[PDB]
Amino acid sequence: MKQYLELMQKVLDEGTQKNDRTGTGTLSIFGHQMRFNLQDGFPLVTTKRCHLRSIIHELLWFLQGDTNIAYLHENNVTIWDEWADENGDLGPVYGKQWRAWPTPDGRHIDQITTVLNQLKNDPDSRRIIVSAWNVGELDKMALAPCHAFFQFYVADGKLSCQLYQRSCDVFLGLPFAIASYALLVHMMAQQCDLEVGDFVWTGGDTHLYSNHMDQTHLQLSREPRPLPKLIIKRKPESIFDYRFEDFEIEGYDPHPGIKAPVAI
Amino acid sequence: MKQYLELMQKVLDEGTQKNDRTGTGTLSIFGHQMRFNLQDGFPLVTTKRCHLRSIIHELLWFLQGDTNIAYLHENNVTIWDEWADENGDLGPVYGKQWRAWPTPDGRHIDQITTVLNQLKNDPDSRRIIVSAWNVGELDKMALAPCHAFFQFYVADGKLSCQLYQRSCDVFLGLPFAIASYALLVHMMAQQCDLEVGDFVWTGGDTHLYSNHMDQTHLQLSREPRPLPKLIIKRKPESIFDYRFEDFEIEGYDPHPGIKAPVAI
Repeated sequence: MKQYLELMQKVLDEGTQKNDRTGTGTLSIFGHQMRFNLQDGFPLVTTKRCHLRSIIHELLWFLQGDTNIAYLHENNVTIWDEWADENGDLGPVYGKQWRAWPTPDGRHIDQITTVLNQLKNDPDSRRIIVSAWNVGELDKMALAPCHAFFQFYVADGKLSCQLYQRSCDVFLGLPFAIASYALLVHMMAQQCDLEVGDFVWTGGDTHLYSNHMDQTHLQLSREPRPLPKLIIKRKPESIFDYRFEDFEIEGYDPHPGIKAPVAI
Repeated sequence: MKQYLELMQKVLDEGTQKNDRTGTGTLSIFGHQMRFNLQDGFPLVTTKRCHLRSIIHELLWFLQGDTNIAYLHENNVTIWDEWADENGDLGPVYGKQWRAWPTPDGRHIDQITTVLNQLKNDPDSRRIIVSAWNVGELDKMALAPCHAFFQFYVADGKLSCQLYQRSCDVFLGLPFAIASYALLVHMMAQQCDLEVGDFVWTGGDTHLYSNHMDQTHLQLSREPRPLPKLIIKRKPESIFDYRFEDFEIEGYDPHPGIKAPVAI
């Protein structure tokens, strides 16, 4: 993608040296915003081949309020194994906070149902937010939420969504964050009979790890290909009723995969 | 200011018509980011005269964990009177959430002390956030937080801060939001022996109320004046020990005040 390759160059040209939590160096810029009109095509990176199946299985896990690695494992998805303990528990991360924010008075708040109720009944709200940054439970979480917070917006039957991402690995982590949330705008939109608007990504500490320089330099050598088209085959009874088989990406012809290694 | 007048023009040229909660019309854009290098001068609007004393008395009230209008009233500040009930209670708004986020297990978390401890002891953290968007207490708040969330960042001894503002009235409310947080970056910085970096403002629903058109058009007629300089006379024992008398703005020569009326 263009907005994305523009950011990569930016972290290289403008980024300061800064360190990882007692680890690797980074080139760090703070605060950046990109916009994706989702009507122009689905924002899956074409400059390295990304695989959507992990993304999908992860989102449907989140919407189930699920926080144990069992679902992912039953479908060979291994992207949260690192964080899990022996029992597969990740603590009260995303899925638990999206579907059951614990109140001090004993309730569990379903932020995803609230959000659909708002988009359906009060589409002009400025409060259509869902949040994962619960300060009360940050000590129990496997890691603190990267995609801390997001907000929905409705103007002219188009639904947009802004995500704030407190920490971003531009190389590995950002193609995945964009495809995951952009998918959710499409599912949300379908459920509310709204057209898709814009995905706006806003980040805090946006970085490139020092040992991904070669791989970035290679990705910047590639001209972006046309964005693919996301088709959803079925209209489920609700947002908690979508299946992996429901989505297909048409016309995705990326350049090859690039791997990027991490220190331990 | 320039970044600001650029936004005003933008909401006028690009904004869609949208409505207020059962009220006035707005010209609405979604998602915008401006940057202020605080080393270049304090970001107080020079195109309409803004008065800093309300701003200051409000910030020091927030840092006391205080949520009742009594402090403000003892100093003639009347900007939260609208929202207060008979007893002067505003509910668990900003001050209560900054200094005593209630956990489900009975604790009250001081996000402002956490943040100083992080800037002092782990300045390279990507988690230096304080948040007012507690989902559990949104039903009790006089209104839901506009300045929902903010994050601190440290690179080269410069402290920066990004604020996310979910809803923005560009004319009335935005000069005040910038001066209030920018002041806090300076106090924070002083407490941690750090230089001031950048204030990055990010907004969600950014708007101009329909009946402020004349007044916007007048503000856009003015060339911006040089930014003033904020001097803090004293170095308190802690962030909860600053006084109104501690600040002075040097060299502020604004154009005249513009009033902007609101419907009820």
